[PDB]
Amino acid sequence: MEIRGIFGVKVGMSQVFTTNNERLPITVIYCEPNQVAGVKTEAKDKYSATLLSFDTVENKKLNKPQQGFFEKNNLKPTKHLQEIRNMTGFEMGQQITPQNLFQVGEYVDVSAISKGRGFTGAIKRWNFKIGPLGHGAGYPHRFQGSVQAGRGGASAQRVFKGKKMSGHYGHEKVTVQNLRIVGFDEANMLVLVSGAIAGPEGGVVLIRTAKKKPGVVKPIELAVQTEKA
Amino acid sequence: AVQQRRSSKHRRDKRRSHDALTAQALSVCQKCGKKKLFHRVCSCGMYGDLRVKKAY
Amino acid sequence: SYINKPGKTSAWRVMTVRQQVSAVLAYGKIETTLKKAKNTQKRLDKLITLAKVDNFNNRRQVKKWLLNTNLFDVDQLMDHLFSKVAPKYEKTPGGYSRVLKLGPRRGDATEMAILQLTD
Amino acid sequence: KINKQALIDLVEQKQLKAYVPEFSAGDEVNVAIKLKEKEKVRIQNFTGTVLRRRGKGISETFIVRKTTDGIPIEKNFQIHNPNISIELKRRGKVRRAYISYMRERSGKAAKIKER
Amino acid sequence: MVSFMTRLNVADNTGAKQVGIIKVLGSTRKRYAFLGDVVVVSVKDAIPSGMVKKGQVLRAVIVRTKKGQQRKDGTHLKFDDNACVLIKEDKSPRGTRIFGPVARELRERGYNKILSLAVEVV
RNA sequence: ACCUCGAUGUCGACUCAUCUCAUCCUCGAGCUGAAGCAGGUUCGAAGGGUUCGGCUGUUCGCCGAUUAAAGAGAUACGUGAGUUGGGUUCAAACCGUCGUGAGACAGGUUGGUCCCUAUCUAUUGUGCCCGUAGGAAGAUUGAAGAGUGUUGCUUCUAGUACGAGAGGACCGAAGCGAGGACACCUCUUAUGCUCCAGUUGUAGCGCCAGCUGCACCGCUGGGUAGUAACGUGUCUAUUAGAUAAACGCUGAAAGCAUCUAAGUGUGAAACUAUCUCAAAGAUUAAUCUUCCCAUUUCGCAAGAAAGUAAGAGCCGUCAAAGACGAUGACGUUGAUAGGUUACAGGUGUAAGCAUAGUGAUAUGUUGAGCUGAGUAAUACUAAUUGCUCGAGGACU
RNA sequence: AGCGAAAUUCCUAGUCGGGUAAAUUCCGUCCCGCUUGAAUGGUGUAACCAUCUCUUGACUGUCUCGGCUAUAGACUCGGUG
RNA sequence: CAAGGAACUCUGCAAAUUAACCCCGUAAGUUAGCGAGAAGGGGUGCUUAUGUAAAAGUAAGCCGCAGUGAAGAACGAGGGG
Repeated sequence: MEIRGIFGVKVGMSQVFTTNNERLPITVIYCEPNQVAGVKTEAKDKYSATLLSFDTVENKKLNKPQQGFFEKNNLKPTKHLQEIRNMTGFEMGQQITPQNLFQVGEYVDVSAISKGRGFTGAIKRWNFKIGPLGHGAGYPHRFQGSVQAGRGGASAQRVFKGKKMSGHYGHEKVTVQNLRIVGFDEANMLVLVSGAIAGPEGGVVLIRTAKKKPGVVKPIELAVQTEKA
Repeated sequence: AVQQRRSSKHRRDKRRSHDALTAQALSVCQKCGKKKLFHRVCSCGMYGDLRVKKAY
Repeated sequence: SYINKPGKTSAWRVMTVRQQVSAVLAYGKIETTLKKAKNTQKRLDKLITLAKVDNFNNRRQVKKWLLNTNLFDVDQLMDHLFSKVAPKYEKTPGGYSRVLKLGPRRGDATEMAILQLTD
Repeated sequence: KINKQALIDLVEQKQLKAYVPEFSAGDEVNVAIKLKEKEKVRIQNFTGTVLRRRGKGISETFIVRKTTDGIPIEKNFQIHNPNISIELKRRGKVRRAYISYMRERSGKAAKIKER
Repeated sequence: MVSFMTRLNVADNTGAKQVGIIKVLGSTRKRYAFLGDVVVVSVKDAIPSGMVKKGQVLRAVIVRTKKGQQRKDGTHLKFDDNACVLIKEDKSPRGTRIFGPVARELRERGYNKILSLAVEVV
């Protein structure tokens, strides 16, 4: 199962009605055909994958090493690059046409960086409870309190290892699976995908074949509003 | 919050070693030629030629 | 909390914005904090742009942002703005005023800046 | 590279309607809805006054309330929705785009209705 | 979401006035009160002319919720009142002349006994 | 009465759970006076779950309600450098009992003084400098880690079999469930106090009007971006391995039988991965790529001027980032932020004029007026013409 | 005399009726009154209580089910400490 | 803060509602004072004219979410000692 991949930026949240008396929020992801940075066939590389570059910037906004490798590899200066794994069928200078490599109904996975949240409380990302909201006693309403490990002569007289405490919360590249495909727009090279993507609107969105399913095409649910006067 | 002794001397300096003040990277002045500092006004007052700060 | 100084409030902030914009309209130079300069310049340039329509509707619209000073008052300030300040500013699409960053303040080491109005 | 954000509307050229009249939050309308149980399809002419008229192109939802057996039943519908027929009956005059005080209004106690 | 100890009137023509929840049927931390959900109720006020003892622990199905319910079709049916129907021993109601509308959210579960005689199904 | 009387706060309630299996179930299996369903004992066996009320100061204890399930033990009978204290280890007021009496009731109704500005180790994320060993910029990876390891109903298969019948399945497939995670807040909600609008008094803006202050911010209704949820989508699987309970195969000891003595397969909700994520200060610095470097002569050796050029940093704008650091883009050739205009979107016909109205006022001008964040042009303003570290294969 | 598990009952959560699906909380009910009980007075009483108990209509962040808007600390900066 | 309304516990403790004026109405018990402002209901904005010394008020009309319009106003009922 050669899992194909495509990059883009999520440039909108919408809602498109579907069949079975339900509506599904359908987001849009915009990108352009990228240029392959290289391929890896596992003999010494320890894995087989394909490094792809994207976010092409102008020449005067890039360092000498990377851009030099770009022109030596017949590539344009790009701002970012990443390796899509389990996929090596690339050829040199392949312009990425994702609407052909990906059909309209498979269940795919999407990787993205989340929205940063810095240093926040423990009720998020850990889902614990808080102190007394009311009832009129003292002034606590949200604290951790009990962090007991041992209180005695030799019970523990120490603390445990590993804390379920939020560090720099948010902005973590995570992959969520079971996202369906909705449609394509070849004019803008944009793809309409079921379900919103993580992080700020416009962040990196990687769409690949999922692992929960080998790719099951589902038909388009005809609910387009052609009802005019 | 409790302590059962006093602090040492070298570790105390190390804690105060992180208390170093900010540094200032100076810059040359083409408006007048005297000393100046980056992204700030000059000594004479000239700025983008526009002299704006009075010495007295 | 118990009775104490309420620190700084949005009403105080907008009143201070009005004070400085009226003062700079009166004279043409105000020293302040860079953050307050950025806060004030938006209303300042919006009002200057509004003054270029030259009608009594603008006279009514601008009245909620003018304060008096020792030299001039609200009426004198508004008349001067409509008579002489506005006709000069018809050749620039925004960016009417200029903020120049001075050194740190000598009381709390605060980044100071002087805001002036020059075409 | 560039995100014009006009693509938000350039993709909406599929889910649109032009039969919906432009009404307000104080007008009385009607809408026919199909009820298909694979045979003997019913038609419900849900009618009444609107309490909210607002939308952003795909957010064009509206709330309509009917009085049946004294019970006020209110239902919301998106403009871009299959199996509806928004037939306008009468337009009044309202000052806000979302009102909620008319649910206490009864006969001989409702507001004056514009012709 | 309605939690517990809530009082509501009757809709079907049974002959009761006020009823209150005595057991919410569901699961721990359900925290939801969607329509078509069976619940266990006790008639807080039953006039003697009715066929149900005042305080009789019986089974009800909620058809109106002042809290409301967000429809997933893209529409939204909202009730401004809480109402239910008393089901007699399988799914059928103890009332005959149904008064007031009934929602279609319970049609998916069947309940043709009530919906074959109700005023209207929404 | 061994150890603490120059203290080592003991019942709670609360959030958080952790450990064990001598387990309630989700597990698999053996056997059963197990016709079948429904069953019971035990075995391997802890990944996960094991509620909501009243009652007694009370986690003890009663039953109520369900679910497959409401299991037990240990953490100072867990946690007052985490909070009020309800009985109880401040007082008393009162009833009863008793003492000859000050008074005792470990009986009873009531009230009832919880302080700590975080030093060190673990610790949440980031940092000062340095190493990654000619310099610099990147790409990686997986020893070792974390989450995920939850789970019921209905329908079809199927009232089929069995059983005269009643009763009535074990397997599998689909939908619907519950809890939880992850994301977005396109829909809806609280909220969005220098936004708009209805809107009253008082006192200011020379007076009438139209503004202003206070009345929470005068109250009230909404609302740009945006926060969160009650807003809506997914998931708990499949597969390679392996023992475990049980069945074994050929098969001796014990000329057969016999899972065992060699291997063998069926093979547990469990285990390792497959799913997702960080990761080489991981000095086991692992692996690879790219860019840059070429001026004798001395000085404890290669600087006597070159002393990055590869770049990074000081500083400013930004920033959906965001205790300060912080990382990312821009640094004028710059759209990096702000502005002017336009747009999305929201508020809601602005003031005034005109008509009728003695006059509350109704209509036209007008879908007009307006706004802090969302979007587009635009160097209109600012980030300018600056400063610091920083090049030569030292060594195998 | 009066009242009786008491402003007081070891047996006791004694028992009965009801409110309560759930009620030693509330009331009345009987009584081997361990040790109730008339001048350390009783029974009941008309309003009221900066007393308590339970039921009731009304109000809910009281929890479900979390935060919101802004500051004040907090956090950097400078001065004292 | 939509919805539940005391389900959290000894847990109605800060928590909302009734408020100023005017018009009805008010139970039991009572020692005849009361209870009682019980409880429970309704109106307050502007203009015209009338009232008067004004005052509220009176009749007619007007609007919208309201009309002590902002800032100032009592929650109780029942049982027991």
